[PDB]
Amino acid sequence: GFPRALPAWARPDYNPPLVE
Repeated sequence: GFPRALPAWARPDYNPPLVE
């Protein structure tokens, strides 16, 4: 983990958008 730039996908409690 770096101090600069923080992704959204970079959160274990957050899942990516999927369509089934």
